[PDB]
Amino acid sequence: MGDILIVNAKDVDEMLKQVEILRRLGAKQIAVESSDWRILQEALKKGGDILIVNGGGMTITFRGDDLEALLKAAIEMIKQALKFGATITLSLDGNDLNINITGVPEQVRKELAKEAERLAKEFGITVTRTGGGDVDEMLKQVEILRRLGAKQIAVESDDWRILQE
Amino acid sequence: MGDILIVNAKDVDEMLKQVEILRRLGAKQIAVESSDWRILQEALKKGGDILIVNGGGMTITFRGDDLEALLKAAIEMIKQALKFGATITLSLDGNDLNINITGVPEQVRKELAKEAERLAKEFGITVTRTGGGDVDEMLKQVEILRRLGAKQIAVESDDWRILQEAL
Ligand SMILES: [Ca+2]
Repeated sequence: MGDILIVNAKDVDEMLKQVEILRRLGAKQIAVESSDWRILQEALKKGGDILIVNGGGMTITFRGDDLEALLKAAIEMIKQALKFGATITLSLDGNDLNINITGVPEQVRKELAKEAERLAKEFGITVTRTGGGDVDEMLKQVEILRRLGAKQIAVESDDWRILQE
Repeated sequence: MGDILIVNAKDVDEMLKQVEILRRLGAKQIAVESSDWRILQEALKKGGDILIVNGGGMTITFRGDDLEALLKAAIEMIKQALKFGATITLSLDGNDLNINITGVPEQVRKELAKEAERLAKEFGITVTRTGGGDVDEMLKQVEILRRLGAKQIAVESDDWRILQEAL
């Protein structure tokens, strides 16, 4: 119970179902959090009171057809990231193994980014990471939500010291 | 740049630093999110406008002295959790290896919990559930936040089909 109920969903249909359950129970302030801009745009059109943007950390994505190679490189990334005190968030989306690193300064996210490149070609997979270009993309997608008529938008980050830059 | 800025921190000092940076940049609505109740209580005393409770999924914690045994138990938990489509969040805090599992229904959180118990025996470490599946404890900690003077509280979950009992 609380003043604001936040639905965290990576599936757009499951997001709608939980918003309907909370709205039918009388919840006045339902928020929807997702790293998927389409889920946030769908929550705006279907009943979301607040839209929460996930703009924290750095996401490393290993891609490959051999699952015993994506995990092999992900485990070494986890072991080294935990040794720096980072928080690691993993999900497997098709052939994409997404790894989000939070809780470490920008100097350590680059160390892990350079190790991810070394782990990619060492196991024959591909690596991609997020950068400053995603910040510009974030402000643009936020303005697309404002122009679609979003009244309350929240932006979440683990490090507002670098994000202000 | 949005109406609400949310500080997600697991370190109390880093939380205070980022709230101070945003307040001096003119942010009118600063929120603080943490799975640590003390960080939420410290953000309330700092002047946080919104406290976000993490009430989603299930948190299992491996404890032990051999780090390459907390890891290997965590690695096997990741392998099976990914086979269910789950999102896995890990952090290493002292001798505690915290594993949070979201995006899966109640029957899968139970099965992974029983596998964590089976993996703790195979590697000689201890596993406990340090979060999730205890709505009364969550509600009581929320009521401690109101009585300390929290005027805006947010509760976050990936599974309101089960958490609707809190309402
Ligand atoms: Ca959140």
